[PDB]
Amino acid sequence: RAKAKTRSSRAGLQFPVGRVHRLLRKGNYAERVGAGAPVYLAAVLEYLTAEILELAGNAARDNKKTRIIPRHLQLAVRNDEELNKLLGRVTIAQGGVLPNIQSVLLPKK
Amino acid sequence: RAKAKTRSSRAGLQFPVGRVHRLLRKGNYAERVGAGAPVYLAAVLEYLTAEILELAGNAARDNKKTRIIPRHLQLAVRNDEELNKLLGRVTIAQGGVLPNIQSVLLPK
Amino acid sequence: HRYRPGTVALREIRRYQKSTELLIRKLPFQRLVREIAQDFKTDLRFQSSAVMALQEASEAYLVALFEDTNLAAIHAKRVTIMPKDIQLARRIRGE
Amino acid sequence: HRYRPGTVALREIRRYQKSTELLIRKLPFQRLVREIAQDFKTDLRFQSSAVMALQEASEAYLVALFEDTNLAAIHAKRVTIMPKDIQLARRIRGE
Amino acid sequence: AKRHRKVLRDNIQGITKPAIRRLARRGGVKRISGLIYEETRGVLKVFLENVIRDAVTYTEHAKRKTVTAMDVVYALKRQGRTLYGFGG
Amino acid sequence: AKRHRKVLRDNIQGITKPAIRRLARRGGVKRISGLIYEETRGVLKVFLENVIRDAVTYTEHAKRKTVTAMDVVYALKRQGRTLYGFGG
Amino acid sequence: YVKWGKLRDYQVRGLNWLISLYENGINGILADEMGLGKTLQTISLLGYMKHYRNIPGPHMVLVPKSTLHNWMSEFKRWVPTLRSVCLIGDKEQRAAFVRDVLLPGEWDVCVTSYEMLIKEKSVFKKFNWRYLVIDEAHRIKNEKSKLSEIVREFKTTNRLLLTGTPLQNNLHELWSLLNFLLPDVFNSADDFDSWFERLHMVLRPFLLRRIKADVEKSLPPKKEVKIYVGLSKMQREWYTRILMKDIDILNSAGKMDKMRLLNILMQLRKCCNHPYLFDGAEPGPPYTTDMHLVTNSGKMVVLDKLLPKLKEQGSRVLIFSQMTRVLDILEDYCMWRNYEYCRLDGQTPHDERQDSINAYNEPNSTKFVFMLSTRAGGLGINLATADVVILYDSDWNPQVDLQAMDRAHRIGQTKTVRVFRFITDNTVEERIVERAEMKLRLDSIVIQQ
Amino acid sequence: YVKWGKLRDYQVRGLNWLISLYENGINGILADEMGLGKTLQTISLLGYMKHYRNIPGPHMVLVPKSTLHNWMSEFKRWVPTLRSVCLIGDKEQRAAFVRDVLLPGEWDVCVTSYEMLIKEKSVFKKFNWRYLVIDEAHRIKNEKSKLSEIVREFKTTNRLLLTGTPLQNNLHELWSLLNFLLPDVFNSADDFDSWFERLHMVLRPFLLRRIKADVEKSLPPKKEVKIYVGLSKMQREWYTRILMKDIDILNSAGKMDKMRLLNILMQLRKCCNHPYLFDGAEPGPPYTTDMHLVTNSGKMVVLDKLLPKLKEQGSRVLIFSQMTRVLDILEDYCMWRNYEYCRLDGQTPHDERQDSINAYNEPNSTKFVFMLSTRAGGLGINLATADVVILYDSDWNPQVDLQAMDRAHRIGQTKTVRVFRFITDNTVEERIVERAEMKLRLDSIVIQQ
Amino acid sequence: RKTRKESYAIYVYKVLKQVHPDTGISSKAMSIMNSFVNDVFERIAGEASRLAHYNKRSTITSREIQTAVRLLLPGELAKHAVSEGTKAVTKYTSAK
Amino acid sequence: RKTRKESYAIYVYKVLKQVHPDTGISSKAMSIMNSFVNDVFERIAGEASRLAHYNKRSTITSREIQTAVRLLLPGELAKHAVSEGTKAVTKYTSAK
DNA sequence: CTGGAGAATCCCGGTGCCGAGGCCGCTCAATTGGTCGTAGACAGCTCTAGCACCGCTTAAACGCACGTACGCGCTGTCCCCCGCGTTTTAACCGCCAAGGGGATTACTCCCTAGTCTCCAGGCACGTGTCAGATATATACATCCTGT
DNA sequence: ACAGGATGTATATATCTGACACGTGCCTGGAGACTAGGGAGTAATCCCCTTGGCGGTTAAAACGCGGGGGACAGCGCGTACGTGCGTTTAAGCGGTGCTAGAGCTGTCTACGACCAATTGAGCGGCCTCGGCACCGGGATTCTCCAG
Ligand SMILES: Nc1ncnc2c1ncn2[C@@H]1O[C@H](COP(=O)(O)OP(=O)(O)O)[C@@H](O)[C@H]1O
Ligand SMILES: Nc1ncnc2c1ncn2[C@@H]1O[C@H](COP(=O)(O)OP(=O)(O)O)[C@@H](O)[C@H]1O
Ligand SMILES: [Mg+2]
Ligand SMILES: [Mg+2]
Repeated sequence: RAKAKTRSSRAGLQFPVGRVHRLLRKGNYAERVGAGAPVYLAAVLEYLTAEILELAGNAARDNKKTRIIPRHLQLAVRNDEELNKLLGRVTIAQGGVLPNIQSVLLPKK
Repeated sequence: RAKAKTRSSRAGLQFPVGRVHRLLRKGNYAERVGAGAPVYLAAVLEYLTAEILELAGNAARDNKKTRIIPRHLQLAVRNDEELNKLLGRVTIAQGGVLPNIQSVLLPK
Repeated sequence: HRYRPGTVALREIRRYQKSTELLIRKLPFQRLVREIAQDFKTDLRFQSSAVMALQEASEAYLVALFEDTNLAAIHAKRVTIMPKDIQLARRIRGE
Repeated sequence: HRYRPGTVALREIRRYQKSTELLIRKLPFQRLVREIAQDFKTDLRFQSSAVMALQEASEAYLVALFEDTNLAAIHAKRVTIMPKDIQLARRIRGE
Repeated sequence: AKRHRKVLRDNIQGITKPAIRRLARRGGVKRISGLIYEETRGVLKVFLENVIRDAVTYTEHAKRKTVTAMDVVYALKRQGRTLYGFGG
Repeated sequence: AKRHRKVLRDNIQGITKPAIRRLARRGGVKRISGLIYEETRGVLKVFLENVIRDAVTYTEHAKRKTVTAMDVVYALKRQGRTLYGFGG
Repeated sequence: YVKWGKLRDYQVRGLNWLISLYENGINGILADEMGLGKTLQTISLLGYMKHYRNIPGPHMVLVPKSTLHNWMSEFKRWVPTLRSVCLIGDKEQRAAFVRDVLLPGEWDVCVTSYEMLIKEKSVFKKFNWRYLVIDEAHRIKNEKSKLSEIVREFKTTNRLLLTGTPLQNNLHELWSLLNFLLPDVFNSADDFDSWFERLHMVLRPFLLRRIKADVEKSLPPKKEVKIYVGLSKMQREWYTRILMKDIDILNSAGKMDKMRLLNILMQLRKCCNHPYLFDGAEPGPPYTTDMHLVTNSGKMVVLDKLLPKLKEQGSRVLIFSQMTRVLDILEDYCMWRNYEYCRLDGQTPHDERQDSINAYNEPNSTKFVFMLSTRAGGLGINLATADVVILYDSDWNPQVDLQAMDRAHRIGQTKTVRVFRFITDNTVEERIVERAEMKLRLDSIVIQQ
Repeated sequence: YVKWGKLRDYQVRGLNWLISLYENGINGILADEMGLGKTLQTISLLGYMKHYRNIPGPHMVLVPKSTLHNWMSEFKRWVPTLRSVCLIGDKEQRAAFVRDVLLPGEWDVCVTSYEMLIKEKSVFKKFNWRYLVIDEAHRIKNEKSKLSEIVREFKTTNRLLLTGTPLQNNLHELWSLLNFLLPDVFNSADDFDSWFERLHMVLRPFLLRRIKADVEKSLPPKKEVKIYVGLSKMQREWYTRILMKDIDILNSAGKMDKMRLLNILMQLRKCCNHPYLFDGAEPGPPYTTDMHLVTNSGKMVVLDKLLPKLKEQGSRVLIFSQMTRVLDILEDYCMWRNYEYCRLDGQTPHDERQDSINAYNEPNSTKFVFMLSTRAGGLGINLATADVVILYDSDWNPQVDLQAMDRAHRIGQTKTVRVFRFITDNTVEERIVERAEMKLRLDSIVIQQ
Repeated sequence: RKTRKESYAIYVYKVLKQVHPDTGISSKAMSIMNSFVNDVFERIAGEASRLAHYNKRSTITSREIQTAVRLLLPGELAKHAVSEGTKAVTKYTSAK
Repeated sequence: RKTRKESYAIYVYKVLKQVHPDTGISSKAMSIMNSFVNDVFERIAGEASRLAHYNKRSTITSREIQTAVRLLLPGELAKHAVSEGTKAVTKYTSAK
């Protein structure tokens, strides 16, 4: 038989097409799963992964750190108007609160 | 072949055990489904049905009308704390708002 | 003769809180639904009950928002609803 | 030297907002968690990570409720939060 | 001119003031400020946009040109706005 | 008496006033009335009751005596309180 | 008994046939060609049933709203011994008339519109009626209509239909009339199917028809002219953009957005009549300018043939249209020309309608043009004074048009009536005229008895 | 060089053996039986390394907190030519001492507690040390403990362990000490396994032990008495309800609710000692005291044997317990009796601890009872004055108890020491004493060299 | 030709008669009861499905439905319901 | 030990190094990232499954996953996610 | 304070009607009975991690007292709601006419699941080393007072 | 108005520690490559139901504007909340020992899915006398105002 190539390599993706297909087949979604369904889904999960890590890496850099930590991730999600709508009902652990103090509360001048 | 006896008669129920089993088997809920599962679920669906229609019937007689209509169902669910907790995110069509004014707004 | 300011407002609250009719007029809402839609796709036809399902859901949403809005004005020690009371209710709800 | 009322508090709003730490002491919370659970079933054990998931979820819930409480206070033209502002926030959220 | 006797309003204006006042009265509102009519129209339009966009996504997926009652009921259900009475 | 030197509070009291003030400071509250401290305890206790009752229902179903981190994460998810970080 | 004038021999024979239906105990249809005085044949029958059979009992007549003042006038003129009363007006007026005139029972004929019957159905079902006359009976051709249902619940010794277009679109529509007259004979449309070369066999017992070409040799026959017209350059532009469905047009900016076309056929039909019907099409928001109206419509370019007609003796004219906006633009054209004119429509009040008809018909009247909508103005009203008819539009149903032409061609018309029909040449107006002619073939204008 | 008194012949031989370890370049363990004056053998070694090898370089000693003032006193007494310094106190005091005394380098021995080392680890790693002496070396038996890790990061020419209980529970807990001394010899516990009838072969090169029964024939041997006791009726009630797990008990109403029992063995152990340890168990919220308390604990009923002892000459006594609350109830009993007493515990401040020991040991001292917690009071402190030891509780580790008994049986004890151990008869206290004895068998108190 | 549409209406009618013998019901109130039964069926079946995945079992059984009912229903409704279902399984297994 | 535990961690790290070559990531942050991928997967597959059922189909295809993405994501993310999915399926089909 | 007038729903009795319950016929999914093979019960074993106690350190919380910013009751203020009537326009309902497109069934043939077999990605494992931590130091911010 | 005094905050530099980061060895899900038989797609048919728009008739929207309700700013008053002191407290971190009970492997047998065959509950169709919408008669009884 010919030497193996991963289906992710054929699609041009870093996430796993094979694992995703198995997850879908064994999750009781439909009695059949198509061949392109796992490739389309792996592309979308990798795209959404890259969108968060780009903003998180900028937040780490502005904070002068070489390492992304849970606070940097919160700052990224909550300052982006689409990610904060996608993730409006999730709690991130060790994720702080964006800084905001209402105006009435501040000293007079 | 012996005379057939529908599974709802064997369990002493009015709702359909056989239909519930098909719906579960073909609905992608699990690889397999046991024979006691449709009997338990049919009993719960009939109890919850009788719980509503009892209070709906009383709201119809309070209005002096012989037929239950969609408003009577709203007055029942909203006036019971547990049915209002079960159905708290539901809109019912042709359902009015329970009568109510905040006492701040009433005349002196 | 003349009733006093706010007396007929109470009769109207009671009358509309007894009935289950739709309050917005049907033909003007059907034209609103169709215009919004022509931006999402063109040449859509519509079932007659699909417009009634949209109207029932729309009037149920507005009535419930006006209840949350009224609580906010009573909290601020007033009886008249203001635009900031709709904005507070939506914000606290998470809309 | 005494700072004026209100200036130390603003300094604090700034510190705690920057940090990401848990604010409730951990032994005290674990005892409450264990007492609440005795009512439902008796003699339960608890993974060390399970009580930390409860504490993270609890402190996230209270911080978010204190934001809605402060907007309901400022709407009534006050800077002091009060028990009635907590109750309006919990009512408009539907809980 | 007989030809120009009639003039047309925008379709948002079809939701009249007499009607907004009645939906407030079912909600138990006694007195209403004159700026609320503009505010209420803006709020309904945002509600209709979000429900209709999804009801049309379902219709396109089924390859149909007609929006059905079920397309509206599934869109409301997916947003937490469950509706009884129109089937499903 | 050496034997009675110590006295015990209720476990709700362990959530101290200093502990509540910091939470309100993270939430951006500048000034707090004094009756807010007993109100907050009542509110947390109702939150913990609803999450724990379900986390124990899951544990009983699995026939285990230990509450796990996953039992807590599934209970929060079912109530719309999704938590990241503890697995799942 | 009949006072004012003498019936013609065919009206005498028609009366004797109606009497023979009564004595045989049958109901029937009187369907002489339009313009043949069906109204008097009916008024004379009621006089007979009182003077000779001693039946002064209640009788009912149903009519279109635009003919209520004619019927009443004719009762007053030919047979003054009948006690005719008329129901019409606002809720208070109907309540007052019911209370103070109808229920007293001091009358023998009651005249009403189809709307007044649907409103007062619960009052009129109290009485037991001796005759029920419906006029323009084609209105009840669909048995599922409300009127058809309501009309079958009445207690009536006798029934009668008057119509000059007894056939309309199909054999079921005609069965629907027979099922009002003799429901126990024509038990079903599935039984009328099969009964049906079976020409006049079923019809002769219950139908009578005569044609003007046989019974009034003195009346001049009609002349019919099709005028084919090209589109204007603007109409050619819109007609192509409408087909592409890229009309665009938005008055509130939005780069013109798009206009919705779920029915393109009606948009194409509008365009043929005038481009200004569309939004933002008339050049210049000020409007005011006028000679541009005549140019941007191929039909209006030809319509300046009105200037020849006015100079060519009093060839006074009737103009029929199916769209109300078109009467608007024609009215602005006549006002801008300073012509003398009348207009009847569906929105006109009752009192005004008959005044207009009277003013146009006077022996010394100066009005040149009458504008009529085709559905309200096309039925019943008589206008023998005008010599010319213009059909600006064309209807899917051929019979609607025929009636409109006959508003002028009727007893008392001294002169040949010319009919002009406008058709835009390479458009959907061809297919509409072809379809209407396909329906004429199956009717064939049967002369009958 | 040694000034105030003379080393006994075994102390001389021990010094010569420590010198022979140094000259052979090895580290080793000195593990004479408790009460054999181990402290002076160590102080004499350091005097040698300065006076004869000319090494005044820094040396370190690690000790339990309760013995820091003894070690210092002995340095000052026997060998005044050493310059000993001691680290202890609050953050400011440690910073001041580090800055103003340690870093100057005007000293040759540094004495510290295990907590003071864990706090100041980054300061002490600066210096290069000539000797590292650990005392009660059993403290480092678990190699994963933070002290055991910290202690292996130091630069040290020589290492030394002092302990009289070299074996504790298993062969791995002894390997963990050998791996501090010669990590390059005992490379692994899997290599010590198998090396192991291999009795004294591995040990003799690096260990020396002598027993009081061989080297001090003049010291009177110990007498050991078990006293088995029954439960009170109240203890029998609680011990049965605890097993059923229906303790109930809730001070805030709630019909007594339920007390949680995830570990029942500790609840049973508490009960045996006293019922009042439990909540709501004392009769009467006012409290009252009096013999009602004494009558409810089978151990306390017997403990009135203290009255015979006090009358029977000065049989001054030490009482050891494992629970802090039990010293509370014993202290209320002694206060209510008006007895003269001392108490040491883990809560006590440092200064107070040595004052108490001194006051109890004075030649004219009047204190009858010393109460000692078994963890803090059971190690190092010397109390030769008392003739009697009471073990109220029993520990899972047999060696912990042995040390506590030896607080009294030591050089300078003129009289036979009696040891009384209380055991509740039909309870889990039987199993605890049986397992502790199962562990003694494998140790066997080997005499060794 | 015209295909059949299933509903709960004939069971809803038979249960009403048992509760209030003389009362009737309109066609719109029937559409709402048919919607209610389907909503509650889908809620119970969705929770019963997950609980099995969490515990790695492939079969839905009466025990997973019992836990699903205790998670979804309010407190008192849950108690009575649980009794009704365990009663029905006890009667059914006596007669299978 | 004696039991493996699958996670997305290596895939999250391979993408991290394409986006930011210099940075690293903590274990706490990587555990949150694994939770994000699991949550999003379960959302998209739940809508796809329902869509098939409503339309009476036995298979989940890429056309159902495209529509699920359009129902779930906010507008700017939806248009980009659909572009990334359609690029991958075209490239995959050229090699298949 | 309160009698009186006069607009508000409110019962009452007649009148008609197409909604709801009945039945018919006959359709097509439930049940009987047999069979197959593998989910899950269960016993046993091992050994991780959850529970108590105490020892010791010192951040933390406790209560005390001090004094001021801001909680909230009255008043005056004068704008913009509520209510009436009027005139006015457009919604509702009935009417006919056409033909878009939901729906059915039928046909054919691409798609995916199944099986077995196979060998390389991914799992946990153990170790060196560098981002991170924090210690001391100071330089520059911003607050507060009094004059 | 704004000078120094005082305070917390910023960041400079140093050394330090423990989570990350590499690669190792290992083993079990992914990938090859055929057969299987259904779902799926596409043709074509039929005839339900949606889009216009006139005609007619009422009702509901619109306009205008008299007049008194509530919204809102300001003042003064007074006690409840911020602040900082010293004090006492228990949380935290470490350490000991024990054993509950999560976890795994290997085994055995009740259960459910499947098939084919037979038959009755449930479907739609066609039906009709009775629930209750509607109109027009009088009943209190809401509210308001000038005695
Ligand atoms: N016998 C007659 N004598 C005089 N005038 C007549 C006679 N018959 C009919 N007319 C006139 O002819 C006109 C057309 O009659 P009409 O009743 O409108 O016929 P139809 O109703 O059949 O069209 C009427 O206005 C009437 O005045
Ligand atoms: N050579 C000696 N001369 C006098 N007393 C001694 C001598 N050696 C030891 N002691 C006594 O031993 C007692 C404590 O012994 P200690 O050094 O604590 O033994 P260990 O250190 O083995 O427990 C002291 O009170 C001391 O008086
Ligand atoms: Mg006529
Ligand atoms: Mg010693």
